Amino acid sequence: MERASLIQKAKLAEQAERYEDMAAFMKGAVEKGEELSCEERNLLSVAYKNVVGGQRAAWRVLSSIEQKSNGPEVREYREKVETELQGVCDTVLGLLDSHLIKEAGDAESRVFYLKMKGDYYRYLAEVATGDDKKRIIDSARSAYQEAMDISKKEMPPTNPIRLGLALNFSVFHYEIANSPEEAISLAKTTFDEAMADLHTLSYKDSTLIMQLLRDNLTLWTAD
Amino acid sequence: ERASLIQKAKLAEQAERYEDMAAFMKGAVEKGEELSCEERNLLSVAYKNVVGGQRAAWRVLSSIEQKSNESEEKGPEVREYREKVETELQGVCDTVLGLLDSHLIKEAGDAESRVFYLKMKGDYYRYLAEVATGDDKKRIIDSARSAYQEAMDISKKEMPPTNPIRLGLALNFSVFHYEIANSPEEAISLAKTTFDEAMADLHTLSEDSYKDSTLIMQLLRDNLTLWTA
Repeated sequence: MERASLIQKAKLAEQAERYEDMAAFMKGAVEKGEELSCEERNLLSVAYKNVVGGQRAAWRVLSSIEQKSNGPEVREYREKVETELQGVCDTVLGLLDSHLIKEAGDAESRVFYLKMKGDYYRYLAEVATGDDKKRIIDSARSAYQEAMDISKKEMPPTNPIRLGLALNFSVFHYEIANSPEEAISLAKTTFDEAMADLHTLSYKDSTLIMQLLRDNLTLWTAD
Repeated sequence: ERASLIQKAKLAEQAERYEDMAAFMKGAVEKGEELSCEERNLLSVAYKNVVGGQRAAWRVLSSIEQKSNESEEKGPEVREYREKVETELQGVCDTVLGLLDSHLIKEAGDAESRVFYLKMKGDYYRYLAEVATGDDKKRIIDSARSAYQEAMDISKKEMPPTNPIRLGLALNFSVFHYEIANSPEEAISLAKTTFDEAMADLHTLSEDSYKDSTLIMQLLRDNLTLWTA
């Protein structure tokens, strides 16, 4: 297909909740070498976000049913799923590295993709062992921090993508870097700063995200 | 080791990996040894899900594509993707129908299993019908009907009217009558008849039996109500 038939099919796949098909088309569209529009950028994220999501919950369940045990079929199936999963993260990371991350000028685009690279290194960190864990945590952090730097420098505290970044970086703090106080701090600040500037917005976008921030706040700053 | 396959199928269930689960179960069954009651369900559940979500995709695309009746026309894209999903669904169904023919359907032994697998054959033809152009469609609808009818005959003779398998069969068969076969009277008659004969025998069922029978009965009466309004 040409670059436009992939992109509407991906949109059809989305409607159909055929999320791996969606990812397949989105990967193909990106490999036609041309910059992604803003909504196309969101199709790519949604595609892989959903594929990996199912793999992560599968892995989470299989790991639960393993740490107790305390036969081999469990470890094996966990390993099959880990491998599929990493397979998928490596594929997004390769796609980010080779076509997306900086054939860019926009503060938004550079931040979107870096947020994504933070995200998919983070998924890999959850599954990692212990140097190539330390190593991918480091990478995720670097990806997120650099997106954080740019977005502070160049975007408003209500920008939906900047909020998504803070949201996720604060989840990384809490869940990956065992840094609860950094996570609660980052979530609080981000909420408060976005709240302060809400009146200026055409914004259910920012608002939706603000809620997930608070939700996390509630869960974390709590017994 | 089928022991391993069955094990990973149960693992795949918990983790909601239904392709996998259905693959483990396709394996197990291909070892040639019969399938216990629980393993019957793992097979059923595994494929129920792969198909069901494939059905859902197809319905979404069939709807988009079926209008497209002229804000249009991103036409080529839509039709081809529906057809891709189609062949894919059709392959799963055939795989299930294959398993049934090439291993699972038998003369033997147990009556609950024979009815179960012939009920499954009918369900999976039925899924194929929902998607079919025909005749070839009047053709697959027949095959659904024949399978269901072979299960019906067996359960009527070899099972009591309250049986959860016999009831689920009657239930599905009656839905197939109304939804697919354009035989709403057959559907109603069968659903009422099934429900009443269960009801009249419910009294002879021990404490630890009826919650299952009665739950399907509630689904039979529901449909009856809906098919009268």
